[PDB]
Amino acid sequence: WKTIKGKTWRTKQC
Amino acid sequence: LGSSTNPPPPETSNPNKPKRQTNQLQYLLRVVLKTLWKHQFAWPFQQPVDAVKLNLPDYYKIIKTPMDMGTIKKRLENNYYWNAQECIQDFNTMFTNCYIYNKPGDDIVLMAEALEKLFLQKINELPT
Amino acid sequence: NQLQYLLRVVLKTLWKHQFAWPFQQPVDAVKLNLPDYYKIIKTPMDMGTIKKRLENNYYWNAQECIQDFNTMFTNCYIYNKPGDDIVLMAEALEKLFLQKINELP
Repeated sequence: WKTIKGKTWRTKQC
Repeated sequence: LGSSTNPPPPETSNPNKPKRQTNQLQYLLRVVLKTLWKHQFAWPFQQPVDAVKLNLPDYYKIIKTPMDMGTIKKRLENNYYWNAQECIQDFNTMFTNCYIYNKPGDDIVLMAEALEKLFLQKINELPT
Repeated sequence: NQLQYLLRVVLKTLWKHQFAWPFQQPVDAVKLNLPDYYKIIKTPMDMGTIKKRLENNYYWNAQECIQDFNTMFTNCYIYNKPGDDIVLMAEALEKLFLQKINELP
């Protein structure tokens, strides 16, 4: 999971 | 509810865009892209990101200008670019997309960084 | 005329960019857990503030507005190290910015 400036999404790692 | 889908792939030709085949663009296809395509880490980048198979509903919610080596490969074979800078920008878009969407240290980022360092080695010998 | 173009075309184009969301409002360093941000960034700037300034007759000329845009980009490049994800997003936004202002009337 990655978070950039109050926005989160699932990465390819998860 | 339903199955999330992949968007259409980027274009590989355009009748309105001027075509050209310079010696640098030849070098980009037969040397630069050839080296990256055969690298062990190339398989996640040879085709557009398959967000459906990867269970990534957010990928094309974040990335709106995707790019892959398979799109780059077809663009070079079709003389899609006018110069090498346009093709190099497609490479950087592919790398930057991976770096923005995934975290540093992720496997996909480690693989992209390896391909990029090789990419930079080959374009440093871009011919006249 | 040029201030109209920055508010109607340049900002509108950048605001709809895929990587625009971190730059559409002032950096809330407390909500974002960036405690050193305003120790390092002396002049924060964002496209939301530039929008308010373009709408409320704040700028002397178009060059002052362009300075605020460059300040927003420079802040990101100062706080985050090169190659960071947010830096790459700022560079994509900046490249589109330079293209849209190169055709200023």
